[PDB]
Amino acid sequence: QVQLVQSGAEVKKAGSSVKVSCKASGGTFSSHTITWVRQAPGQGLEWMGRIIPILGIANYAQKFQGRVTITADKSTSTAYMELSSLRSEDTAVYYCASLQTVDTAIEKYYGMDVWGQGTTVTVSS
Amino acid sequence: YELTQPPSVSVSPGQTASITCSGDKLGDKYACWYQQKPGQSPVLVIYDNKRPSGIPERFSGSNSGNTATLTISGTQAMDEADYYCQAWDSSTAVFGGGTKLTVL
Amino acid sequence: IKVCEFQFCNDPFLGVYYHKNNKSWMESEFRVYSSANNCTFEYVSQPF
Repeated sequence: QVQLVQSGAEVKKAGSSVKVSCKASGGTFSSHTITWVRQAPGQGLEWMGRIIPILGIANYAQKFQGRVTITADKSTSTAYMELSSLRSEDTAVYYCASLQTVDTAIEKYYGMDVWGQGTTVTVSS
Repeated sequence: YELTQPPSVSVSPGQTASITCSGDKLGDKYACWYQQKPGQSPVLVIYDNKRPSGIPERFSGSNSGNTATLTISGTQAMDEADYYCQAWDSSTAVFGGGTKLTVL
Repeated sequence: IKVCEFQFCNDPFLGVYYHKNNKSWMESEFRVYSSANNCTFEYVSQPF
């Protein structure tokens, strides 16, 4: 079992580094590949990439090439990434989900079993 | 690789609703349909039209040569949600525009 | 082959998928343990 609870909404100025993270607090941090997907109003869902904790291999999305630095450490039992060069149009709600597997080619034999409540981000300028 | 679907769909309650998620060579690609309700996080409902347990037996469908279809049975008022069809193609996930279900 | 010190659960097993029923890729998931500490010996060869 896993909850993937995370922090609430945050307020920050435009052009500043954005740091977000999801913490499980339930099942083992490893053994479940963690994925992040962006939800925006009237724009569908956006996929940025995925990071496998135990394997340590991170995959990037075509649109998010070089604008995200995803890292995950088993000792801290927390996954986080660094985001910069974010514009107002890029503002949306970010979600985190698991996959139950830690293999690159097995991910297609699974789905987003659990999601997060969604951490909306507001940009002030 | 590119997904295009109608912006919205409307159907009377209690009727069979058919939703088409057209794409480019999506046969034998493990398309997955998700459900997101207003005010609730997205949930997993399909993973070949296969439904996780604990979910009422209302969602079903089939995967044709180049099209994926979802059939809804026993539609109720609480079915208001947006359906997103995605697949793991080229070691990447692509999310469609999604369809909003309207019930009179 | 791994003569290595780690703990085994009450029911180790493996998860297998057939790649769209193609029966070609034949991937597996290593749901057998959760550690590899003090790992001593390893060996690889043609599958038995």
